[PDB]
Amino acid sequence: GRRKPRVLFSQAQVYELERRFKQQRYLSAPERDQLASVLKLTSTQVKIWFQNRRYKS
Amino acid sequence: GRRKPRVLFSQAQVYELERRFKQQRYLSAPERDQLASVLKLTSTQVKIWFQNRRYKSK
DNA sequence: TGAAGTGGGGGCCTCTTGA
DNA sequence: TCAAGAGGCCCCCACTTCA
Ligand SMILES: [Mg+2]
Repeated sequence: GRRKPRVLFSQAQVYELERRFKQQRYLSAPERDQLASVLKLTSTQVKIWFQNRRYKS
Repeated sequence: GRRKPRVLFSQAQVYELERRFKQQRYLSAPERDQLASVLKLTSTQVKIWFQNRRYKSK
């Protein structure tokens, strides 16, 4: 049936995620929530981005 | 069918567990493994004892 | 009695998918 | 492409269960 499409993170969102990754490979529960607010993404999305980022690297 | 029995912890083991609990309500994996080794219990039993002790503390 | 089971949070890691 | 699915394994709290 119809399903929700994956939406790519913008250049700005990716830049900030990367900028933060350069300072911390792992984020605590509070930090994820905060960054998710700054990026306008969900806590989970930030959590998974870091997870895939640690894996990719 | 027959299933493994629940074995109680000795007075000495519980005494040491209650001693550590008065020092820390929670333990890290290294702390849980070192205590398990000392008491002759697995790390899961220790983990589960602190979990239960906390619930009962409520 | 009281350690252990059930089940519902989250989490990290690892590999793979497919609009 | 690349965020997300999903198996494998961990810690926590609530609330029982029954040798
Ligand atoms: Mg796409």
